[PDB]
Amino acid sequence: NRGVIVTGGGHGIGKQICLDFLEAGDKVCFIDIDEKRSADFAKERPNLFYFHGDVADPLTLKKFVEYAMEKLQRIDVLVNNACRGSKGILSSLLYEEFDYILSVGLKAPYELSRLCRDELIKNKGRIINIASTRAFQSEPDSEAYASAKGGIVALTHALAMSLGPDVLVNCIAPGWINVTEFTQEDCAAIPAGKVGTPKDISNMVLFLCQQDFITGETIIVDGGMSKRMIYHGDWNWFYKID
Amino acid sequence: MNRGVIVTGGGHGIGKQICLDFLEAGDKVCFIDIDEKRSADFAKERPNLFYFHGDVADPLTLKKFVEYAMEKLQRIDVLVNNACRGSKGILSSLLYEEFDYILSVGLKAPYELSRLCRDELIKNKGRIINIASTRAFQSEPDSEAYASAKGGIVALTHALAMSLGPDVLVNCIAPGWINVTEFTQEDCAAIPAGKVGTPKDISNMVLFLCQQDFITGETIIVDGGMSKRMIYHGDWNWFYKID
Amino acid sequence: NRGVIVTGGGHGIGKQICLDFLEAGDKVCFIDIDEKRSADFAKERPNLFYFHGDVADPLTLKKFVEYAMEKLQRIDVLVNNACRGSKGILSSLLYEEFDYILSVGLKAPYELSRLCRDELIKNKGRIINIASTRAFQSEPDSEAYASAKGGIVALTHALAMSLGPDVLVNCIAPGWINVTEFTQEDCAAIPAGKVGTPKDISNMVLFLCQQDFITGETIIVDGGMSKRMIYHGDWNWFYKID
Amino acid sequence: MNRGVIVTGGGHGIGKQICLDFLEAGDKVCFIDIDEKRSADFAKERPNLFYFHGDVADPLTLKKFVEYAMEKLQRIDVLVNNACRGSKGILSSLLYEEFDYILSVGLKAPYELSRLCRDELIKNKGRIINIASTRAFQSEPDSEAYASAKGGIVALTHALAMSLGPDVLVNCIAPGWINVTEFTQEDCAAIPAGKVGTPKDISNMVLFLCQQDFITGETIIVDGGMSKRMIYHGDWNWFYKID
Ligand code: NA
Ligand code: NA
Ligand code: NA
Ligand code: NA
Repeated sequence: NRGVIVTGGGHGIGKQICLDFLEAGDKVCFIDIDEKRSADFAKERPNLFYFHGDVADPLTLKKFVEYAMEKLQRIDVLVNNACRGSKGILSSLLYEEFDYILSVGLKAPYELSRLCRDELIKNKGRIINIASTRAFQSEPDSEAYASAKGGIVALTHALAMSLGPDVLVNCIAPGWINVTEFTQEDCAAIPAGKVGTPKDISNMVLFLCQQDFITGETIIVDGGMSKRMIYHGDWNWFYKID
Repeated sequence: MNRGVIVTGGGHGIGKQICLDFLEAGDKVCFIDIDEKRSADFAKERPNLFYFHGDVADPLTLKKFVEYAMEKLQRIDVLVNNACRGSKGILSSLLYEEFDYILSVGLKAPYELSRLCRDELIKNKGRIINIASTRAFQSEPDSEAYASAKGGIVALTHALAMSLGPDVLVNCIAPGWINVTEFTQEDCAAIPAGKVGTPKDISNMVLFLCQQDFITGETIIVDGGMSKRMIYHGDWNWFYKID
Repeated sequence: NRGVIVTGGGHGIGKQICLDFLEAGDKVCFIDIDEKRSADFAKERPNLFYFHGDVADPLTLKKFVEYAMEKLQRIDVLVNNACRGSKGILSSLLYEEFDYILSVGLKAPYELSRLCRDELIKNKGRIINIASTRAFQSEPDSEAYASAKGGIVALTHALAMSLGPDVLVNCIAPGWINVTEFTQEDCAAIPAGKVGTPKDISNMVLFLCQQDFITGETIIVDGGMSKRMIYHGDWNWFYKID
Repeated sequence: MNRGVIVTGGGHGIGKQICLDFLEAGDKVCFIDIDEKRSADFAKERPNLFYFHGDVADPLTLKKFVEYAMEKLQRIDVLVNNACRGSKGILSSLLYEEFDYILSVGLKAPYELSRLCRDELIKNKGRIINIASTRAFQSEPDSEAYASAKGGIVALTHALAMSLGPDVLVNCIAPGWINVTEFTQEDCAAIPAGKVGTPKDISNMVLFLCQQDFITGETIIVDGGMSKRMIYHGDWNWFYKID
């Protein structure tokens, strides 16, 4: 019986989150940059509404929220999900492209939260932000993605402290989620022994929305990878110089 | 049967609710607890709930408990390490032996029960859930013993996860203020979520984690947002008073 | 003997960092938005050069780096410091103003690092980012500041992983630093029993620049405040409903 | 005299270098260490350096050590808790008593020495520095005992800081790979900072922290960036090999 808005809803983790809310009995409105896949996803699913647009554009965010209000009539849950990867300093990623990554991954979650503020407060709703374990550890050439994801982890506790007790706000930080065959080493290198699936994330989204004593938190869902201490030559790991 | 579940501190509070939740889920549960009367009462006329009276501080008792559990459950799928005992610390000049006792119940017992159950949990592709506290990460004065045990169990969690993966997944929940026994308007309002926690908040998370297969090594804070609230005297409704 | 560039150098923490590097024997070029105070700071200090401009503007960042290269002839250390506070969601801080806070506090550190990349690599230099304990805990209405500071903490490890081993990159997260009389309660509430000073931060900046086995790290310098567990009615703390 | 400094594990490695650094700073240093020969040699013909032979695992020994230190130093200004002993864990089925012994040296000793020195440190407005490990925060397999002790000492750090502030400030350093005894090209390149750590990297941080007055309760990672490197098999030069 909830109205749920989801960003990045036409594929991967976002798609599975939309499906899981539909299955829970909710109505879902999602925004996504790819019209074809998104229209198809929504087709012949009467409680699933698609809005085509780029979350990088603030005016689009306002029109998206207006559209969702027209279709859902109420907003109980906002899920901020933005998958776009990027390069960084080793690629000399230009200022404008770094900024764009921030627009999609950090400005949009703020602005959608701001647009939906009163409605979520009134409905005693929930905000769920999807980050990444890249907020906390880095591979080389990841500056833009790292910056957006670190920012959304902090934004999560900021929003939680602003909007509590009426709105609870939490973050999930996925590791490697298959959104598209893997080698034996690919799977065995992860402590949990498998690659993640969008359902591992969506199960956590739905669970967190039903809790009432968790707010401000970021939960890591990465099969234990970030907790594995790795030194060259020890416990099956090796570094190669090119 | 479904799962065989062992729980420490099962006769009261959080441990009691975790036991009940696993029973409702269809499992068989064996718990250890230091208080015979309350625990025997809890298990009475509940055929899938078995009580073992003992102190987890004693390693011989831990071995006897696991043996008892295997007799009653015939399999062990989930181990829940829960130890509530609070203590004092350096301002109270808490003695060495008393500090050690808190470590025995809060840190040694979870390790030893994991070790005793190792092969069984691996065989059954089971789960270990450790209950810590937000006191692992921030402190009030005179909390050294509790802090040390809880910080230890948070680290033990990722150690066990790295040792026992992929067959056993191991995670930790760090509760804040959970009501285990009337609160003022300020009591509830001071917590960002605006309520005091309940044992169901924790047990719900235990049962959920046991069903996940891509979370291991993690500690999840369940404290109504309290640890995330920045607090400075005189700002945003908080004030410090000098005695 | 180092060339050091510092942002926000005309006041507060930035000012003290500039002074400490001058005292260490270095040449320092700083950017700052307030011409009068900054020109005065640089006056009759021949190894201290001031560049007036807004770090929010990428073209200004390029001209600043060009100016510093002309005056210093080499860049060994980059210190990213941006003090500007802001409101947040409870004030309904507009998208553009949230973005501006990100420009100064997150885009600028990236872009200056990018502009200085080759020079810092060549000189085996150091980047020091100044964040805040607000990256990790929040008061209400802090979304913009939280987002920028969380982003810079993550940017720190991203840059460290990209630029190691040649450039080491670390972050300091100050708590309450006096940059402008306090009550007995003000001071006693902080576990260390005092309010911080810009020298507490600058001492850490200079120390970190001399280390060679610390990279990617954020060090909290807040007198222990973030580590104090606080519940209403316990250990001398009290919450008041208005 | 200047400061009176007590250091555990002072006869070798990191502890040895910390002792030397305090001596060079003009202080008097008393250390305890389990190896009599190497420690007596270290103290020989260094009048401001005093050695006490003993096992920090023994609480009676800890009390005797502090008494000895007060006799030789006449004041205690700085306590440095350092304990290097590695151990095995659950995959080795490390027994209860051996797990406990690691806790005794790594977690109980720092608490008890802080307690024994409490009034003296408060009077002198002193410092406690705890040496942990990045193994408090991430794990390799079979590390349960070391992880538990190091996680415990990181939490103990903020507990002591909250108890003893504002008079005593208390901080922790978490070293990564420190050479305490020839490395391959891959050994050094795998670390983001491109070198193996040295005991001076740690001692420099100890002496620096003792001089700060607005840092307390904190753990600083000194590991060349290793814990911050995200590593996935097959990407960015790292590979996992199945036995
Ligand atoms: Na539809
Ligand atoms: Na029964
Ligand atoms: Na000048
Ligand atoms: Na001597």
